[PDB]
Amino acid sequence: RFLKVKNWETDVVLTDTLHLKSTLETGCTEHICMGSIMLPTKDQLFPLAKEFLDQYYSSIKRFGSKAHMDRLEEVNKEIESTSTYQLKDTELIYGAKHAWRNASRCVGRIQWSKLQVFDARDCTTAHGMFNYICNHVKYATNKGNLRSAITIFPQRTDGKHDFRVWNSQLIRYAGYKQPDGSTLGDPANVQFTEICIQQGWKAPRGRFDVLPLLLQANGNDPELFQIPPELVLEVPIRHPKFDWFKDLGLKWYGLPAVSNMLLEIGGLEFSACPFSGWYMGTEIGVRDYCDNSRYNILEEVAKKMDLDMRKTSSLWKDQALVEINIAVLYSFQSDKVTIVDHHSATESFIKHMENEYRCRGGCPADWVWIVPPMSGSITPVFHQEMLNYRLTPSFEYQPDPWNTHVW
Amino acid sequence: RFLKVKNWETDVVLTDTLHLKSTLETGCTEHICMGSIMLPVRTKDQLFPLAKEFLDQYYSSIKRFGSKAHMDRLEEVNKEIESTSTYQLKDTELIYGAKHAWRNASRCVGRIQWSKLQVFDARDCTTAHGMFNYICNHVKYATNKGNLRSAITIFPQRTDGKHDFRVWNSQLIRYAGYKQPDGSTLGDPANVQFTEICIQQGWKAPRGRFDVLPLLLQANGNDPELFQIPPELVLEVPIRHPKFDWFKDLGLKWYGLPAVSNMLLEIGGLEFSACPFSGWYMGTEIGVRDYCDNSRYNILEEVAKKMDLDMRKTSSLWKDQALVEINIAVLYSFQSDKVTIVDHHSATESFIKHMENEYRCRGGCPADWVWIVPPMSGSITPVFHQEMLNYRLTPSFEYQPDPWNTHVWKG
Ligand code: HEM
Ligand code: HEM
Ligand SMILES: CNCCN(C)c1cc(CCc2cc(C)cc(N)n2)cc(C(F)(F)F)c1
Ligand SMILES: CNCCN(C)c1cc(CCc2cc(C)cc(N)n2)cc(C(F)(F)F)c1
Ligand SMILES: C[C@H](O)[C@H](O)[C@H]1CNc2nc(N)[nH]c(=O)c2N1
Ligand SMILES: C[C@H](O)[C@H](O)[C@H]1CNc2nc(N)[nH]c(=O)c2N1
Ligand SMILES: [Zn+2]
Repeated sequence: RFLKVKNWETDVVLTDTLHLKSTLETGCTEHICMGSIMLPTKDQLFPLAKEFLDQYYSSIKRFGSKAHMDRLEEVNKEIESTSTYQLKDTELIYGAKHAWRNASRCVGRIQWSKLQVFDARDCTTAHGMFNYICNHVKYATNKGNLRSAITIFPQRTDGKHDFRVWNSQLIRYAGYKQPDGSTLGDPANVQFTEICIQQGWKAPRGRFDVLPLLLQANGNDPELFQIPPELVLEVPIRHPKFDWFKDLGLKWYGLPAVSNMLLEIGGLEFSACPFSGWYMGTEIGVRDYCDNSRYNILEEVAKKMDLDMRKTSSLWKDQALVEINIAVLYSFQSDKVTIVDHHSATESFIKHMENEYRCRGGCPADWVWIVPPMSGSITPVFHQEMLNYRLTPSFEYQPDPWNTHVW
Repeated sequence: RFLKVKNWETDVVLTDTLHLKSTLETGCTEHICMGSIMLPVRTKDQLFPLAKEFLDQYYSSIKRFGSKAHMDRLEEVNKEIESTSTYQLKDTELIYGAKHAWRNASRCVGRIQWSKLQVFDARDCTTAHGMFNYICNHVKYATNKGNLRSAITIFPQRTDGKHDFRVWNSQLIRYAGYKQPDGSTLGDPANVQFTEICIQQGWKAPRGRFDVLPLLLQANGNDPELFQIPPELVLEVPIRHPKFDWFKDLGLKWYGLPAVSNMLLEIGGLEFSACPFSGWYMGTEIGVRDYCDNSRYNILEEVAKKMDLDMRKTSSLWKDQALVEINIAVLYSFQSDKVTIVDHHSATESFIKHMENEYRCRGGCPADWVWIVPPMSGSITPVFHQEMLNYRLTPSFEYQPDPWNTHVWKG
């Protein structure tokens, strides 16, 4: 019940004691591993609050203090009376940083303690939400010197007054279905893009149109807003060798900002909690650009390189894949926008893992997600055994709002 | 209970019922996933149900379930167990068993070929010399002058655990590794420990970068003995690159026949501790792992220099760039010499089809994503996008500890 993890490249062995604090379930059993599956009350509430306050008060070296006991007491009385409770600013911030710290699929967690937390719990309207989000975007972007941030909207009450950001990311490109039968723009956002139009957006039907925000406040119907274009930092994609690369017409945005997840702290649920950091190059160049059900540009790039696309064994796809990822990195660096390559990032994560094992007794990690989608085994994380388990506070997936929303 | 897997590229959803027949444990719990962990004397008591399950499967496959032939076989095995404490498999059961272990191997991307396996019954073997002869024949047969054929050779099953047949090599053909006094390694760093044993056992090492290791063979629980595979039986491929003429000058070659020889084959509760098996390589095994792992030949740097890449910042992706050209070279060299090999695109695409077919005809296909996804270019292969379910079925191939750690030396 004390578990070891081995790195098969360095022979370093770490002992995991942290998993014994695990609460939630994995989806795996003694008889079946689901490691590759993408998505596997006042009475309920109090022990959750308690579990959280215990780790909060432990973290500040005041476990079993009067102040600790006083807070447990106060929170308990508030639950019994109000059916919920409110987090102190200090607890809110601790919770957000620790939700990030606990995200087993995140390779960038060495940065976890340096998260700018924006308390947006006083927000009451979609306009308010828009304002808070423009401020987030501007702060995180910081003229290209990106800073990690989260903005936290009011917590769920009865599930009928939910705050939700309908976009999956604050900043994404639209996708439309052409009469051609093909797809224009980002195919992953076809359904969302339609909903924008079904709600009144006038799409300029381009290939790289920054989607508008669809914001839902206090359970009400969601509203449309356009992010000030001057706040959306974008990078034209060129190659340091291939002069022709720029004619491909590619560009991407600098700010990865996940906005559809659910933040859980002390049993309290934050359904609207957009957060952002900075890209690892492969996210854009391997997944966004080369995935078959995304921008899927491998073939066109291959042709421009005049590769032998006759047989798979010429590895023409692999060759182009590398150059495309060279270009992304080169373009962001040239425009001074923060980005990290997959080698630096995974090397960072190995140190973080080391630090966590040493200072916390473990680091929950999902190998399937941590190993980059290119060049896997030449990155050190590939040779690193990882233990995956669920800790709270946490970021959780939640259903898309349209399949839920009672208009 | 039914289970759903989704391919996130095609939205093809499949339904697993086969996991219901799963016996062994995974290492995972409701509270922990051990999916990325590499590695997470039987009595009559446990033996007959295992025998019975196997014979029930076999007779179902041949459409003779509940036949007099089926029932008589069960009773025969029952008697043989309770009288002799074990039992012998018919030739037909051994063949079926071996094919199904391969079929059940959740880490093997090459399973589309599982029904075409040449099974060599070496259960009449008694000595290490006999083992060598069988293994020579396996190599000659499987190699087939470059037109590779899958094969497995099966030596006598375990009895009391004190008379085990074992092949001490991890693979039948592998290069020596020698640790030097300065700390550097000559040849394959993965094989240093085994090379040392061989040398200690009396092997005269040539001490080059690509020395084929001798076989170290243990029969009937006796001390192991050394044998040199006839070099004419060892097919090798000099590695060159289709565009880079300096590549040949790196001095690289590799052997054509991948033959795992340290695993344990379990069939109907019987344990076959010596069961070398062989197929043909997927290109990345050599070009990505064998050549480019930091803990193996580790040639990325030398290749990158000769290519004149910007090696100062990793963000030049010089490592990535060199890796591709190396893997291009391996594929080119093998094809040019007409030695069977498959690229990772071709292999993973075939596996997806195999998998889908397995869900339809069998109710599932246990698969270890972590191992199935190739070590370069992950998401441009279709397996990356495929949800998989991992579970353990018998017959199976199992890990066993290295013999030198358990062997009782006779002297
Ligand atoms: C600052 C630099 C950061 C880097 C380099 C980074 C990198 C990554 C990458 C590559 C993934 C895999 C996601 C995918 O492939 O779609 C991921 C997942 C994730 N990250 Fe991070 N991230 C960063 C910041 C953050 C921050 C600031 C938070 C929260 C405050 C966060 C929380 C998460 C969560 C919850 C996931 C899982 C998302 C999912 O399951 O879809 N990350 N990260
Ligand atoms: C015919 C072409 C074949 C191909 C292309 C192939 C491919 C592979 C690859 C790439 C691996 C991962 C190896 C590694 O990364 O260390 C693997 C694993 C495995 N294969 Fe196959 N294989 C083939 C044939 C076979 C045969 C004939 C058998 C048995 C009869 C077999 C049984 C297994 C087993 C048990 C593993 C797991 C090994 C381990 O866990 O270390 N394969 N296969
Ligand atoms: C269910 N929400 C997650 C799914 N989404 C919308 C998502 C999200 C990302 C970004 C993940 C991420 C998040 C952050 C904060 C930083 C960073 N570098 N990367 C990339 C991508 C992808 F794969 F690049 F397309 C998709
Ligand atoms: C502990 N079990 C054996 C581990 N060994 C010695 C082994 C073996 C292989 C060969 C795997 C394989 C086996 C077969 C039958 C076909 C094929 N294409 N590849 C590759 C590799 C590796 F890792 F790719 F180099 C290692
Ligand atoms: C089916 C499989 O789980 C799916 O393709 C996963 C694999 N690993 C991943 N890893 C990351 N970082 N991001 C992803 O979207 C995925 N997708
Ligand atoms: C720790 C991790 O499980 C280990 O590096 C695994 C990853 N996946 C693999 N996949 C294959 N095919 N072969 C391997 O040796 C490994 N090694
Ligand atoms: Zn698992």
